[PDB]
Amino acid sequence: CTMYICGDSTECSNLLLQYGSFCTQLKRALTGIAVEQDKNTQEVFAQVK
Amino acid sequence: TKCTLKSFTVEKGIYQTSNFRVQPTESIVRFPNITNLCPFDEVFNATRF
Repeated sequence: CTMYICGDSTECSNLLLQYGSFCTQLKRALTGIAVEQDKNTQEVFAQVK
Repeated sequence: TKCTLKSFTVEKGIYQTSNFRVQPTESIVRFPNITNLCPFDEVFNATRF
């Protein structure tokens, strides 16, 4: 968000933290998807010790 | 890491925390050579508009 929502502007970033945790959730939600893709490949292929 | 995760004991693993952004060296202002004073100041000196 600090780069996408605001163009690395210290004035805009102050307004972004004013909105609370609408960007910690998206970072966390996308992180769950990222670790999920690496897990999905494990069951499909990593079946042999 | 223990700041963004909001605790004192972080578990083993990787954690996305922030981003690395360099900062500008100097400031550049580029304008056309022309700097002819503008004749709309003479409008202020006028009486009948």
